[PDB]
Amino acid sequence: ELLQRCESLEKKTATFENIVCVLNREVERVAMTAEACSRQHRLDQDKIEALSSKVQQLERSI
Amino acid sequence: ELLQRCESLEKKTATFENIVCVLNREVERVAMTAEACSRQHRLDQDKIEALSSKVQQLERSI
Amino acid sequence: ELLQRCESLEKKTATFENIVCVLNREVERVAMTAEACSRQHRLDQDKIEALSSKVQQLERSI
Repeated sequence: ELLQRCESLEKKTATFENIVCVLNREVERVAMTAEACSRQHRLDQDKIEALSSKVQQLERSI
Repeated sequence: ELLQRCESLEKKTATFENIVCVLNREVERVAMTAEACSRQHRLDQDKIEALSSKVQQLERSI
Repeated sequence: ELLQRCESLEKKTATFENIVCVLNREVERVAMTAEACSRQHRLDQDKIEALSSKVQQLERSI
């Protein structure tokens, strides 16, 4: 049993080196896309307020 | 003690695999949520621009 | 054999779990982040709809 039970544990642990390399790669990339939206949400929240202050004057002068 | 240490590893090894399968599906899922966000800003990247000049036009006309 | 072969398995898996546990933390931080950057994309959607109708008026006047 043992020699077989460690041989399939070390075979399984061999596979995990690249499983974890993948999982990390994946998350790195999702830490990126979600970093972008957090920046592009401030680009759509400030430029949307700034033109709100503009129409506020255009309709005021009418 | 070797049999126990071996048992402890098969254990700790199977919890680890599941943990990664959960993490992987959860990433698959987040990447989706970040791609829907990119599919939301595209409509604004447009909407913002369209009203960025339409107000500039109603600003020159005055 | 089993002598070192088991301590080396003890070390490779100890390592791999801290890895998964740090990656784990990062997935949750990102998922929570990308829920908010998305939650707030609906209100941003409301806010830019409110202004899309004012112009429809300003362009009607002029």
